[PDB]
Amino acid sequence: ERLKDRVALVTGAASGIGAATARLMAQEGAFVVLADVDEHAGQALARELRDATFAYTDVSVEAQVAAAVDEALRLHGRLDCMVNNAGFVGAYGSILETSAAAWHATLGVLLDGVFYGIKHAARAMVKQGSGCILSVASTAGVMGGLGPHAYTSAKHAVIGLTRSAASELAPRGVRVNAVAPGTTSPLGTPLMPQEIAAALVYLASDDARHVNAHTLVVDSGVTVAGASGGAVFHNRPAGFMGRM
Amino acid sequence: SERLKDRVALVTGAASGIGAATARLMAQEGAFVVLADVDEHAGQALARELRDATFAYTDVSVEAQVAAAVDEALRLHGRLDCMVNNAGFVGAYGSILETSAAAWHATLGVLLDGVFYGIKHAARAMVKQGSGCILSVASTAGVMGGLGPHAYTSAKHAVIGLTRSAASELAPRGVRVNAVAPGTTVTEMMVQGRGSRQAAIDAATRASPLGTPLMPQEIAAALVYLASDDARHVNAHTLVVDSGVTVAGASGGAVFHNRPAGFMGR
Repeated sequence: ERLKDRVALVTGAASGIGAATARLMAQEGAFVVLADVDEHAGQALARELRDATFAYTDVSVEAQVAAAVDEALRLHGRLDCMVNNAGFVGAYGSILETSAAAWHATLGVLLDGVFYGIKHAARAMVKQGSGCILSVASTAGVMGGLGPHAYTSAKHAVIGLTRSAASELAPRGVRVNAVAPGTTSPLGTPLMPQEIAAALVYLASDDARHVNAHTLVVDSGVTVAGASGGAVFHNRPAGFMGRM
Repeated sequence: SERLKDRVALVTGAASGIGAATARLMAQEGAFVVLADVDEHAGQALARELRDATFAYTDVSVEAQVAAAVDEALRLHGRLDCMVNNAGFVGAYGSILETSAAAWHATLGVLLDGVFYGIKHAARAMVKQGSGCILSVASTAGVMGGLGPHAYTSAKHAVIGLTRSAASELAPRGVRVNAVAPGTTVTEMMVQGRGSRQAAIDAATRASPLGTPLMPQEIAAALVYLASDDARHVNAHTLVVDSGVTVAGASGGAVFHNRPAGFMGR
């Protein structure tokens, strides 16, 4: 029970990483406000979890993000943890043919939603003098070639906004961090949404009170330690090239 | 054209590969070049080829020899403007389970200790001048794992850290410290012999997302850029020359971009 009586708001909570995070935070003792556009699935999960409630929220619409934060405050009087999460990809294909409309629609969810979430959650938290704002980015936020163009730009932007927001909010007592799931392994076993949930709970816990502006990467080491490419150097009888 | 006119450069590993290409280009850009290497025949031959170049036998794993090469540059030319810590050297490879301490230490002696000695002694000459540029040839293996052997990768990461650390001391003294990170292939590392030149060109071709091979002259040009007055506010930087592999993926890893443009989601 690492989040006993904490109040968490999780966006995109009706499926994937968002649902796994709502479940795990509830299991860890939090009061969870589930925000999503899937009303039927969102309500079903709210019924399943103890003391959770659902709030229809399209994170591309600032007023709805503000209203979700406000509803969390109306129900519980405080907000301890904000999770900016979306199970969404958006525009794909060649940069030569990506329309401005597809570009803007993608950034509206993947970037504006994070900005609105940080803005309005921070408004609630700076009054408390405490709080944790967490965004589900992606390894496409740390390097290219791992996702579509708009996806990769938005996710890099989310890491930049995470770091920038942390620099304003840290002296106010508020931490801002991101988790970067892989686009999924060198370890041979599949990455599950529950593991991303567990990374978010770690970051929200008091254990992580000095983890700030950090991007916690969960990708089996692909972005910094490609295991296939290493084999030509490592998977060999130990030897020495050159003069001893 | 002549971006290093009458500047004095000391280039280690100068008798071949990147070091030789750098010595040639810096001489062409008007610099007085001291060529440092343990290959006497190749080193002396290159010194005879280049105008105003001289050879100075230098094993960079031995601090005293690095210091003596700097002193030789000062004795001959009265100043040192640019130091290039370069080694055409790989060392230990294969499984970490059976990598000996001796192989570990031999590798780091060349690839890391040699850079420390070069920064230390070049900086001693340069802080007196109030100017100078210290450059180290690292590698993409200094920026991430999976691109070279274990000792190589650790040493090259350490070189980038020492580059940044030294820059934080030496910047207010007027001395810049930077690194270049060429891409490499295992063929260039492993393949030696009489056809080794073309094998490395082939390997570099298939490895580049741009489809063309990285040549030593291009790293020489990156180093000359960093030593030039154009780069006087480029400091502690790692200039990566790898066709984008470390930050945009290996060749063929992003064919999904060529799918017909579409939109998925709400």
